[PDB]
Amino acid sequence: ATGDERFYAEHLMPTLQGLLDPESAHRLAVRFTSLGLLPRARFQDSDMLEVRVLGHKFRNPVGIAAGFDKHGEAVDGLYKMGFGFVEIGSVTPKPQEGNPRPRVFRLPEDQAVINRYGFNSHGLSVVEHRLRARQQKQAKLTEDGLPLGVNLGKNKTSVDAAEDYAEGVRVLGPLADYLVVNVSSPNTAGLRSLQGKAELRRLLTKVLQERDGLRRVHRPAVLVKIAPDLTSQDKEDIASVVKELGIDGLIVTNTTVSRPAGLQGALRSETGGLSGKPLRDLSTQTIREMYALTQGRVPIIGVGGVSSGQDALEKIRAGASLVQLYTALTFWGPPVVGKVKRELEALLKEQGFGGVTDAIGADHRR
Ligand SMILES: Cc1cc2nc3c(=O)[nH]c(=O)nc-3n(C[C@H](O)[C@H](O)[C@H](O)COP(=O)(O)O)c2cc1C
Ligand SMILES: Cc1cc(NC(=O)c2c(O)nn3ccccc23)c(C(C)C)cc1Oc1ccncc1
Ligand SMILES: O=C(O)c1cc(=O)[nH]c(=O)[nH]1
Repeated sequence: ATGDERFYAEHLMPTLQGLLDPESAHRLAVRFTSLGLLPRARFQDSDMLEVRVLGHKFRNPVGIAAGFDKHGEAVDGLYKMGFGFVEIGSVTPKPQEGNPRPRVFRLPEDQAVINRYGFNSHGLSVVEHRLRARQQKQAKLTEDGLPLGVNLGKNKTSVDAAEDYAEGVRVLGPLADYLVVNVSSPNTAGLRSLQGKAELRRLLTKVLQERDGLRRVHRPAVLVKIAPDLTSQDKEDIASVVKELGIDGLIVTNTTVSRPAGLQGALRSETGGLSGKPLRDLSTQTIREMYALTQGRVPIIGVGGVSSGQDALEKIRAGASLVQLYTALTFWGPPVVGKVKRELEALLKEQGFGGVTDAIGADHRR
């Protein structure tokens, strides 16, 4: 309800965030979500929100982005809050602790977060066993239109980046509906340089060879997640490699190392990736560019600063088939998920679209 949204947004979450620093709050949220405990959200998804892409049906196009459930501990609880799909990770091959604390910062006056977690990860083996313990349950959820994505990273000290990603394909590929090759974290030395043309072609050739070697019912789609901070040359190169190799999709975008003019939060000059509202339109414009460079033929998951139905529809009209959110959940709590879906349905009807599918890329056809 708007009453439930208001209680969370004006009383419960402001109070808890005043008592808990963001990393402690994040850990408590994941732990609590994993317990189930809470009933499924009220909103009932209508037919016009269904999307068929990446070889799967999505009951609604609003997902939880990577980095909230880094280790696969709260998947079922996230479906209960109404997300149409869940992405876990990033997961590294070996366990690692990430950067020293403090490493997460809130910018309440900007509705933004800065983080430098550094790929803290339980590692592939632990996550593999966690997902195996619910693998058949996930198979039924996927069949019912609730797919699962797994986001892969690399270890800090690894010498061969491509072998780190290949290991992730072999270990978690068989448990995923789609895999994400995350070459865009700002918080690992040298990672984003994997976005260049030659490095990217060789890396993605190896990743796709590994994927194709899996048995057919265990063969996921493969997407690449890119930064919002790329040059025009970088974007044309990514688009060329994606089409050359047959990559299945793109996730647009990760956090930004830029600091837009106008930020007010005291913590705006901390090192790390910036998320939330100051990222929104930079991400939407990157979606627009990548859709055009790929001729509308490559599915895009749009992410960055989504907290309303209007935010979601703007990314869909720019070229996204699905959207994700994270930072808005940390400020407004679970009710934001139903709010986005309710507003999106109303806007689709007001703008004369028969459903989400009809609106994908519509800005490009004006
Ligand atoms: C605290 C935090 C941790 C994140 N960790 C990851 C990660 O491990 N892997 C990844 O691909 N993206 C990660 N992200 C990026 C989000 O998936 C998303 O791309 C970005 O935050 C923009 O969406 P938002 O504005 O709705 O938060 C993280 C973001 C935040 C805020
Ligand atoms: C959904 C949610 C999230 C959060 N908090 C965070 O996840 C959080 C934060 O506050 N800052 N932050 C910065 C970077 C990354 C994450 C975060 C909290 C805190 C305030 C306790 C409560 C939540 O309510 C729930 C959870 C589970 N079941 C029902 C209701
Ligand atoms: O530090 C991380 O783990 C991290 C942060 C972020 O914003 N994006 C990402 O891919 N990783």
